Amino acid sequence: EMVEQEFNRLLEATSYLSHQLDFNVLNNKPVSLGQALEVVIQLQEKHVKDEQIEHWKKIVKTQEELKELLNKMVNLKEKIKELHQQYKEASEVKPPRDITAEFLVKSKHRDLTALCKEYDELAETQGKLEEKLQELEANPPSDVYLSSRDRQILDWHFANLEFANATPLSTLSLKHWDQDDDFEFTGSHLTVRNGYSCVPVALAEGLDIKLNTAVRQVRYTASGCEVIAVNTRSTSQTFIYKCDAVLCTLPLGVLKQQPPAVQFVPPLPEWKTSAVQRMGFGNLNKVVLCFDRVFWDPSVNLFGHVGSTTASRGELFLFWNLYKAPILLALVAGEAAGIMENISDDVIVGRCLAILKGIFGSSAVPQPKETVVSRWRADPWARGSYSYVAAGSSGNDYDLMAQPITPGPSIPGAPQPIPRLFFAGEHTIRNYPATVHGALLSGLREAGRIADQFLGAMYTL
Amino acid sequence: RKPPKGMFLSQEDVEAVSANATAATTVLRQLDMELVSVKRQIQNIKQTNSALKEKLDGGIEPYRLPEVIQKCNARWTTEEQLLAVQAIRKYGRDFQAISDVIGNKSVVQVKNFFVNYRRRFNIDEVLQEWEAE
RNA sequence: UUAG
RNA sequence: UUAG
Ligand SMILES: Cc1cc2nc3c(=O)[nH]c(=O)nc-3n(C[C@H](O)[C@H](O)[C@H](O)COP(=O)(O)OP(=O)(O)OC[C@H]3O[C@@H](n4cnc5c(N)ncnc54)[C@H](O)[C@@H]3O)c2cc1C
Repeated sequence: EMVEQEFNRLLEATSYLSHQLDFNVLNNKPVSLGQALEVVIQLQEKHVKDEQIEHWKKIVKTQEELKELLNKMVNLKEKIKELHQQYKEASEVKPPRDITAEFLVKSKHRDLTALCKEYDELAETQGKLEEKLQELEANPPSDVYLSSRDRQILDWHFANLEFANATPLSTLSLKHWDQDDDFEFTGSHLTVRNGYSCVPVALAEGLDIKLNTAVRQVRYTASGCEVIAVNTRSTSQTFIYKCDAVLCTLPLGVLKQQPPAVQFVPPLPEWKTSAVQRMGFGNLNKVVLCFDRVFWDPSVNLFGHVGSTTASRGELFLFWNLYKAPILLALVAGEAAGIMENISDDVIVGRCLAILKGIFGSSAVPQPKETVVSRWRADPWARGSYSYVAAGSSGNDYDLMAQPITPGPSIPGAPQPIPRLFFAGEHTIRNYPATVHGALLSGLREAGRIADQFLGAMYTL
Repeated sequence: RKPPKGMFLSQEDVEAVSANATAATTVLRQLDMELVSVKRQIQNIKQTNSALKEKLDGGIEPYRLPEVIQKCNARWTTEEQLLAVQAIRKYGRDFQAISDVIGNKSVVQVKNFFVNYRRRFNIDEVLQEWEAE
């Protein structure tokens, strides 16, 4: 609770840093959420030290008050030692004595009395300062901003945030990464207990779908389009699909691929390509662990694992169990997701069991039956997981992604009113990116725009 | 429009930490040094103060005297008149002091005495000689 | 090559 | 699909 609270407080701090101090540029480069977070954290460590220093500086000021006092009390103890002796000597002059001698006794007496209670006033002040010092020395301020154990648990909340955005926090745009928070849906988050694929399969019913057909080139012209595709099972076999319009649903990762996996003819305009470069395409992976026995708490839908280091904070930081079956589903996020793809399944499953043995006991963890490891960045039909608002980008790039292309005329001096190349998919919808419902809505949008443009919109008259 | 509670972010400090790649590290170890400079200063003064307190051991108890009580009296004896004139020569116009010497004359009677014995005791030129010290 |  |  303590760290999750500080985590949320640190995020608020970055927002303040962004909106109130215009800390959105630095060295002619945009600031990332990661940069701002380190800055905030560094200033929290600076403040902890500024308070420590202020506290010790009040002690010395108090101690130097005491030293000046003790010095006066010593030089006063001596004046009193001397005046006492002078008084005794004057008192030893036995009476009867003349009045100059009686005066001396009386005079030195109150001189001695005057000083004897200056010393008492000071010894009073002494006790005060000494006590004021035991208080300070008893109430030191905070020692560190974060213990090594704190940072580690904080890194887990960062990993969970890197997981949600499918990217390292150093890639996210400080200004814009949270633009679509306002459009969040109400209600509790849910999962599909019979598999999310039941949806696309259901949608596929009644449609003409050519599977194992990899588009290689998209030609869009004043007179129509032709799409060149090959059989993925034998890439020599070629097909030419001719049409009035093309709806491009290719993932942003594919569109980013250099050299191109899909060539556009003529080449896409710079305002389109520039947007494709600026937008981020993140990555995140999962490990499926199939056992014959449940050895975990079935009532717990999910539990975490804190990384030893900041670097490995995304490495298998979270585990799912939300299916009536002996399956654990481990999550890999942030910088880990990318690096873990260059690691064999054996090693990966190994680290999973290691972590689990350390939590449920080195004996209660059997070797799994089935295992599966996603590698979405390596998947050539995806080249990543989903889009994120990269530093240097904005919400407007999502709109540019959605703008259709109108090729110029073939015949010199002819009019070219209609478009031919349309774009949909998760990366094309400004208010609901990186989601299934966002992909869904992008589809409905272009279907309506294409129909508006080719069938005509009668409802606007 | 304000940082979260207990969160500290000034225009001044952000520009300092972001001045470069190690501007952060620099600032934080300058304070680590200043934190050491003062920590040992305190250890030093603790030792110095410990020593001084050691000297005052016993304090002034061996120098305290019974404070004899005697209550005021209206009449001025020749003895008391003479104590007063001397008290004036030494203390100037500290009436409280002069009263503490004589022992049985209130602070007011001292000022009365100043006026009453105006010239019989040449009180003015006595005070002059005091101011000359 | 948005073949002319 | 020698797209209609
Ligand atoms: C690990 C992971 C977890 C996710 N979890 C969630 C979640 O919990 N909640 C949520 O709302 N969203 C989640 N998403 C996002 C969601 O899955 C996607 O945003 C959505 O499914 C994308 O729909 P799309 O049609 O835009 O893209 P796609 O589903 O990728 O459709 C593009 C199609 O084009 C194919 N293709 C690619 N290249 C070619 C080519 N040359 N020729 C022909 N076909 C090609 C691809 O194979 C693919 O079938 C997750 C994504 C990933 C990667």
